[PDB]
Amino acid sequence: MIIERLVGNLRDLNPLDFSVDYVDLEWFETRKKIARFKTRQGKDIAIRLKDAPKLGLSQGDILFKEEKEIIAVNILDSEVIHIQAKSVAEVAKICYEIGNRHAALYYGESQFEFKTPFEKPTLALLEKLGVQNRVLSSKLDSKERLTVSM
Amino acid sequence: MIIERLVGNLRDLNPLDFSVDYVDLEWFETRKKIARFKTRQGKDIAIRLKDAPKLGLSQGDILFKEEKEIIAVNILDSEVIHIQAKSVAEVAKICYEIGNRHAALYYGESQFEFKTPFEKPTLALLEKLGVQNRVLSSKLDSKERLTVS
Ligand SMILES: [Cl-]
Repeated sequence: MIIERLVGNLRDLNPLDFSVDYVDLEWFETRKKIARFKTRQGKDIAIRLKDAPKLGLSQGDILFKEEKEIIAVNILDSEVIHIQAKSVAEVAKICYEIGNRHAALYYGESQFEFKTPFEKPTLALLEKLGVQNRVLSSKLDSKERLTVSM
Repeated sequence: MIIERLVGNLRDLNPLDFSVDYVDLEWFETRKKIARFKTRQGKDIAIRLKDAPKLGLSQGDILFKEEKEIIAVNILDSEVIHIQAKSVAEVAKICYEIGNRHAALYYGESQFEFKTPFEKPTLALLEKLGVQNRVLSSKLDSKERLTVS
């Protein structure tokens, strides 16, 4: 089946009212408009999206919704550097240095927290700046991404 | 003789018996240790700075101080984009986008204000981000500069 339009996002509804099948996406594939998947329940599903969200596909974005069945997007965990800034000035320094390296950056759960894909030089940079950071397996959700130019 | 050492800053001086001649620098000429200038009064000077401030010369830095004559730095006012963030999330976006373009960035007067030299590309980019911005004539003082690494 080939889907051409998203139908919103699981946060807009009560998911327990529905059987939710997922398609698994890598964080770095979320900006694809044309792709094919096998859902976790083995359904053949493709996308050829006319107008995708500019941030890319987010967690819970709904590809298909009929009666009580949903096919929704899950973004796969990846190795992630989590950043804990301690001041507004630090937030500025960090984002500026990370932008200079052109590394992807995402907002974290709090206004002083950020996430970036694990890369050795990124790690080195933060350690160099003396910024508190953690390496974990986590989701890089498109809707949290800081835009390259948008 | 070649000026090899800074002699402090006007902020810390006692001026009663000191007339000041200025060297007028552009914001982009403050970082180099080696340079020559002509003072506002027409004096030729050359520097080759031993233990230069990391960020560069700043407003009021004293290059020469003898007889009772001082030569000190004035950074010329230039066309500057002033950015006023309204949230921490807005600071992060601003600084990340400017960083991405490798444009110069300076701390403003408050934790949410930031300055960058005016360039059309940077202004277009800030307008699209939807952040409060305006261009004024101001000084980009080296000590407010954010650095790379
Ligand atoms: Cl001036």
